[PDB]
Amino acid sequence: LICNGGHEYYECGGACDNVCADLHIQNKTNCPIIN
Amino acid sequence: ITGTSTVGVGRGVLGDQKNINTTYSTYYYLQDNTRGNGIFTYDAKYRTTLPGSLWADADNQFFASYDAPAVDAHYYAGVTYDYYKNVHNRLSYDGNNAAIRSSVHYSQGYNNAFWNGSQMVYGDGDGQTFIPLSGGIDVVAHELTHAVTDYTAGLIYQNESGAINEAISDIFGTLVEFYANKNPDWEIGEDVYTPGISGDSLRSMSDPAKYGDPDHYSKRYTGTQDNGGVHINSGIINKAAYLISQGGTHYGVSVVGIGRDKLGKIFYRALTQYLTPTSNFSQLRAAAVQSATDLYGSTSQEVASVKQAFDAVGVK
Amino acid sequence: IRCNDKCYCEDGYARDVNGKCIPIKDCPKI
Ligand SMILES: [Ca+2]
Ligand SMILES: [Ca+2]
Ligand SMILES: [Ca+2]
Ligand code: NA
Ligand SMILES: [Zn+2]
Repeated sequence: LICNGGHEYYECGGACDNVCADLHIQNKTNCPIIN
Repeated sequence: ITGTSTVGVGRGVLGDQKNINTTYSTYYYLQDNTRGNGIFTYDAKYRTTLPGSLWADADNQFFASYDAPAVDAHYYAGVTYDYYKNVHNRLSYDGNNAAIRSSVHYSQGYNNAFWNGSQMVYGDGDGQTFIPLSGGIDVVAHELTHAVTDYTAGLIYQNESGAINEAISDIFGTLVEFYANKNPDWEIGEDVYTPGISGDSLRSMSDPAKYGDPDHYSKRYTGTQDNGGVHINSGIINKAAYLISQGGTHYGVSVVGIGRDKLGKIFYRALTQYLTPTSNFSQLRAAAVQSATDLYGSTSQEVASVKQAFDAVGVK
Repeated sequence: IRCNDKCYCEDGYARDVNGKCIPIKDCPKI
């Protein structure tokens, strides 16, 4: 919650964020992690 | 590794003693050669590298606090394997005896567990709202059931197909919990959630509304959060599955219970024969009705109870 | 087993080394 560091937001969502280092394998919408 | 098949002893997350199948080669490894091509349990050592190190122990005694998540991940993977083999004649998650790999101590304060397409992974929890998640047999079986679904129906993890994906995991998670027959219930994750609240859980199949999940199609979530509500709308299917097995009256609609074994048979056949990656809730109904027809005949109580259960939750 | 209570970068944005969400066009090679 709050998530106020800029260009971010809170959700109870999927396991993957967009991370510069990992964008080539996974992102918010292409996430192989199944909870 | 290659060594001699041994039986070690340890204590799980909830402090219960159990025997675990290990492999001895200099160290005792959490490698169970008794089930298919093996069940292997790894230490992620508070990091996110996967799978991490195959769990190695000096003396085949796993009674340290640090050992407890590994004991349960390993043991409960075994139980889940036995369930699919003994009940559904399915050999591991791929039906071809794929090795079952699990990693524990993933990251730090990590309040979740998953299947990543290759293996199961368990956080330790933050210790206040979760304890190590491999402590719940339903949670373990839920994650491995995601692998089953992957290899069978391929239910896309979004929107209604994704909620079906989720419900299938909760249904079989629960049926594995009952199969082990320690402390079974129709709740999800009770054994690893909020160690300072008794009686609660992450989800309820018997009463999804207890935790704000819909128990009728008219209450379905249609927004984009949680991959289009996969862990929310699963309530609708979970409630239908609960009613099929146990019976009850739900928004005035009575359902005759046909029991857990027939529930599992109907849904396993649906999952393996009738569902596809794009299946929605109406298609799951048709799949479950056709499965019950194959298994029990058009005039059966079982067929009628599947129809009544989906009616009761508003899925036509 | 459940959703993740997380901060996410907005679409178009991704975490740098600092953990800050920055435009994806400003991400480095890797
Ligand atoms: Ca030891
Ligand atoms: Ca349970
Ligand atoms: Ca609790
Ligand atoms: Na239980
Ligand atoms: Zn799941």
